Amino acid sequence: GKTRGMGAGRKLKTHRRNQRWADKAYKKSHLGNEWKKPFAGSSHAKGIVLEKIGIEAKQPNSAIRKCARVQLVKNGKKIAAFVPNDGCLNFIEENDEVLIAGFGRKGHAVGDIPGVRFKVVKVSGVSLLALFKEKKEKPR
Amino acid sequence: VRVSVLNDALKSMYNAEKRGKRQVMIRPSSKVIIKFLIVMQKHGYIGEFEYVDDHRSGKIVVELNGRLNKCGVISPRFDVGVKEIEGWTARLLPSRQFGYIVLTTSAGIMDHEEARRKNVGGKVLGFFY
Amino acid sequence: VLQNDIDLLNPPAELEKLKHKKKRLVQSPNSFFMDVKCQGCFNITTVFSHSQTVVVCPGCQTVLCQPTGGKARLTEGCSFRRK
Amino acid sequence: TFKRRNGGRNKHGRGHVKYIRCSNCAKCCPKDKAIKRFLVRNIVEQAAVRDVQEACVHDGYVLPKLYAKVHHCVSCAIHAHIVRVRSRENRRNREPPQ
Amino acid sequence: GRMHSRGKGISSSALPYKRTPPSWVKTAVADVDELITKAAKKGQMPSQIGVLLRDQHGIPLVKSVTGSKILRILKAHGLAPEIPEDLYFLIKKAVAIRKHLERNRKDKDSKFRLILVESRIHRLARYYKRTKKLPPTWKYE
RNA sequence: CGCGGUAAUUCCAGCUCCAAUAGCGUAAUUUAAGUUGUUGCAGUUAAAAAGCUCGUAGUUGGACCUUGGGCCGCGACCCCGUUACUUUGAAGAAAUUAGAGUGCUCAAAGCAAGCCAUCGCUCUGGAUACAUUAGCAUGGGAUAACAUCAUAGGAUUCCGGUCCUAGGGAUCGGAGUAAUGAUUAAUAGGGACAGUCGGGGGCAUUCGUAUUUCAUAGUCAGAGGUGAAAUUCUUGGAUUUAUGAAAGACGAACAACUGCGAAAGCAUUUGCCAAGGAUGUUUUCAUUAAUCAAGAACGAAAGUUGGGGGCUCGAAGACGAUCAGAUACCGUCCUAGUCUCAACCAUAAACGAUGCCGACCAGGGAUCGGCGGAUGUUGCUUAGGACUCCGCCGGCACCUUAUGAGAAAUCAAAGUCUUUGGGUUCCGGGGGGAGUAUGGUCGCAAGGCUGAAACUUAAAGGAAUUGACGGAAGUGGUGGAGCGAUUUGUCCUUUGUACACACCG
RNA sequence: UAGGAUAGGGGCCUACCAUGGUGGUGACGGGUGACGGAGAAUUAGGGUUCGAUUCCGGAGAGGGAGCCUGAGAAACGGCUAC
Ligand SMILES: [K+]
Ligand SMILES: [K+]
Ligand SMILES: [K+]
Ligand SMILES: [K+]
Ligand SMILES: [K+]
Ligand SMILES: [K+]
Ligand SMILES: [K+]
Ligand SMILES: [Mg+2]
Ligand SMILES: [Mg+2]
Ligand SMILES: [Mg+2]
Ligand SMILES: [Mg+2]
Ligand SMILES: [Mg+2]
Ligand SMILES: [Mg+2]
Ligand SMILES: [Mg+2]
Ligand SMILES: [Mg+2]
Ligand SMILES: [Mg+2]
Ligand SMILES: [Mg+2]
Ligand SMILES: [Mg+2]
Ligand SMILES: [Mg+2]
Ligand SMILES: [Mg+2]
Ligand SMILES: [Mg+2]
Ligand SMILES: [Mg+2]
Ligand SMILES: [Mg+2]
Ligand SMILES: [Mg+2]
Ligand SMILES: [Mg+2]
Ligand SMILES: [Mg+2]
Ligand SMILES: [Mg+2]
Ligand SMILES: [Mg+2]
Ligand SMILES: [Mg+2]
Ligand SMILES: [Mg+2]
Ligand SMILES: [Mg+2]
Ligand SMILES: [Zn+2]
Repeated sequence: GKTRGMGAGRKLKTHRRNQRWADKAYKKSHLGNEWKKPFAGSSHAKGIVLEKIGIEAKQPNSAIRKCARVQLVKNGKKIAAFVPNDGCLNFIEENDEVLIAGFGRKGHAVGDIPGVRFKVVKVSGVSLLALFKEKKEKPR
Repeated sequence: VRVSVLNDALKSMYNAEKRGKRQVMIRPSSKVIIKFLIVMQKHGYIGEFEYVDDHRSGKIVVELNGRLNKCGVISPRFDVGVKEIEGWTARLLPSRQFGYIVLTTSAGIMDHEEARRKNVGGKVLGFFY
Repeated sequence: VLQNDIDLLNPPAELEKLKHKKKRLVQSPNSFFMDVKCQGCFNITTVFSHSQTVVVCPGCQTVLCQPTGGKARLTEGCSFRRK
Repeated sequence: TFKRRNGGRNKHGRGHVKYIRCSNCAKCCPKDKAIKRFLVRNIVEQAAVRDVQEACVHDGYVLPKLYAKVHHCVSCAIHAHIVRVRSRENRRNREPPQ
Repeated sequence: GRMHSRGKGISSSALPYKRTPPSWVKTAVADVDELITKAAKKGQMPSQIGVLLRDQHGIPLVKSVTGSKILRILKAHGLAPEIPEDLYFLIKKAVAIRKHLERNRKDKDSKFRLILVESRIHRLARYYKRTKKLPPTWKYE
């Protein structure tokens, strides 16, 4: 059983403190390892397109996901960022500013794309959605 | 060891009532158990009970009338002010219409409604309904 | 039997004798003291039924009782009466 | 899933039980778990009985028997058909052969 | 439950409800008291004194007749033991086991039982020091 | 989760429809999460009870002491120990929050305002509640904690002594007084005693056949081993037979749904030594107790260091087979080891995969230990033993049953749980990485204890059902059972399964 | 203990003396992407997380240090030095 005594407040508090480290979410929050991530705790980061690459999907699916290799500016960390919206790889060029965001699963890989948790959202200051919908044009 | 004689008394009574027994023997006896039993009898949840003197910790033989759904103790005996009686009754009682929380107060051992009537707080012994 | 068929306050006295000494309504010992009458000499010399000591007649005669696991064994050729 | 309440042996209120050696394969099996049979046979096959009872100098001579308590591991007892796999309900029956 | 074993025995004596002497008891109170004093004078402990008064005399229970307990009576007349009797017996058991182990080194079972006996000695000595029936600096070695 | 391989409800578009709407989409934290659990989770098999016991701190601790009664009248009446807790009061800034009033046109707000119109008035309003803990004060004393708790050596009158001071005060004694002052003995615990019981332990001692070796004697061509062989031994007598001796292990049968032990474990005799449970008790103490961080004791087997021993068996090794291969399974010879002493090691599926203490709640028949009662027969020496029967306590267990619980298997505890709280220790939080790295500590070493992260992944896992497979054995209805898939009916079946594309797995 | 110093208590400092003081009720150390609080978000209840920012308190004026004036500053929209 568990301790129930009126004078056992310290026992209960210390036990809860020690057991909270078993929870994955608690330990992810309070370990400090999220500051060693490429984004270092920020929702978005900017980076330089180093080279356009195509990485194969998982086993059941057969596709080339056509991501981008991005070197961040805040820390110089190289990441792979997915480019959604069919045809948007042609808006991506080497040595071009891009705003990266998370792939929506908090550093966990998403879908059939292995090892990618980052998507390109903005290129050269123009959103990829605007370029897909032809609402704006990429500056020369 | 026997830590709470009240818990053994109430749990034996609960088991006997569930079993359909019309008499339950309580050992040991104590003033708190006789005081809890008097509250129970006053609200009509038990019948006659008899203290048997054996020149030791006594015995109580209680008549059961089938009106008990559950009786139990709260351990620890948490401090309950008059204002926290509402929260305790919501936690432990089936409805705001029936059921009783038994408190030990400096004014005596009493049900929560009687504790409200004299505005006296204390510690929770248990409950029955 | 079924306890609904009995009264826990007035148990049948026949079945109370067979209960363990501590499991009765009011616990009582099943031992007793006895006026042991020897063969010829008076020497009443009350003995505990469950005596753990070898009781000897006052005139340093033969032993009168023998300790056992339970009730003491009176020596051969001795009577007794409960007290 | 626990197949048997006794765990395939006979061990209550004790720790270690000395093992025996299987009569067939010399396997180490606990004495309480091994299948044990007391075989009381005759030194003379039912057939040779008459021929032997005939070639006897002493007219009154009961033919001596053989008494042997045979120990078997589970694998050899099943292979030799000393015990056979039983249905779930019938396993709880410990009665000797009817 | 046994303090140092899993045994759950309930064998014990059951004092009668009647706390007054039976009518067949006729020994005067001073008589039983001076009998207790002689008994302690040879060296008997209160348990043995009670046993002898029970099986060799017409005294079922001392408390019923006199109104006091044997140890209290002995303390009144200044014959109570220095070390309390239960602690005395536990220390006797401990020294017996220690002698046996001084002869028998391989007896690991007896070593385990000695550890248990000394644990009982420390418990009872702590209680007696708290109740001031032992010297405040009384020590067992 | 999935979609896309030519008929795409899922991509690119058009049309149409849907949600929200001047907004809506996308990329830490709360909720969801009873997936951190105090309320309120788990730990037999899903993750999880330390191998076992002792033990300090901590946590938790049996019952008992002023009650009744009536009267007046819900108060009252009558017959110089603390603390927690509770009650009331004072405080606890404002803003924020809750909330009274008030038609900023509403509202979010604001703290304004309103009045037939007024040289003014409504003293206009600008409330109130909340505010842990700690502090201060008031009443209460049930519950509980701590401190005491038979030199009470209690106190009170009279008679004294000494000192100080306008008779009084302080101090030390004698003599008088009172119900002289101690709860009971827990189906709590410790201790004592008694007759027992046990394969509990240590030491010494005895015995037993087998096996190996040796000695003697007989005999002569095989023996050994396997599915079959071969390695191997053998006319210098193998194997076999008889006798005798020595050595080292091993304690069959009896032997159990039996016993003892904290666990590990413990089975030849006798003797000694200390220890232990249960039972019995009108013996004793009187709460001395439960569980436990720290700290200890023991702890199978293997393993390590050294001595002895070294029968048998036997890792490694060698060889012989089998084999497609065979570093294995099978066979032969064997090293370390297996045995013992001293010192280490501290790990097991160390399992009941179920920590310990306590209470309650079904029935039944066996069995072991003790005790009580009743028996009528003993190759018996009146008791007593041996049987028989009836009880009580304690123990290992077993059978049936659900009124219970459970995911079920199943469990009489794994029950008395959303009607959730007896006490306490350890311990789990999807699957891997991982009991890995590193640090520390212990160990001669082997290793033990403590013990991550990065990263990766959508399951892994449990129980049960149907089918299929096995180099395993020999179709509705209605009703009933099951939470259910299902099943019964239908009497290939049973069984195992990690397969279900179903073993061509 | 005695001084000195300060607006004043105080090992605040000095001289002498003693050996103390804290700690599993966690001292000491380390981390904090830590100023504290009033409060904020979410909340059946219990709770979880946040609290740089307008109110209160504290601290700093590139980093240290030292001062003058003044009732009040170790001031920085004052001075002196590194
Ligand atoms: K078996
Ligand atoms: K006893
Ligand atoms: K029994
Ligand atoms: K049907
Ligand atoms: K000063
Ligand atoms: K000083
Ligand atoms: K000035
Ligand atoms: Mg074992
Ligand atoms: Mg479309
Ligand atoms: Mg869970
Ligand atoms: Mg498993
Ligand atoms: Mg498991
Ligand atoms: Mg109590
Ligand atoms: Mg282990
Ligand atoms: Mg385990
Ligand atoms: Mg265990
Ligand atoms: Mg619960
Ligand atoms: Mg996990
Ligand atoms: Mg049906
Ligand atoms: Mg299986
Ligand atoms: Mg000074
Ligand atoms: Mg900071
Ligand atoms: Mg702030
Ligand atoms: Mg900052
Ligand atoms: Mg600002
Ligand atoms: Mg400020
Ligand atoms: Mg400043
Ligand atoms: Mg700056
Ligand atoms: Mg400055
Ligand atoms: Mg400036
Ligand atoms: Mg300024
Ligand atoms: Zn076999």
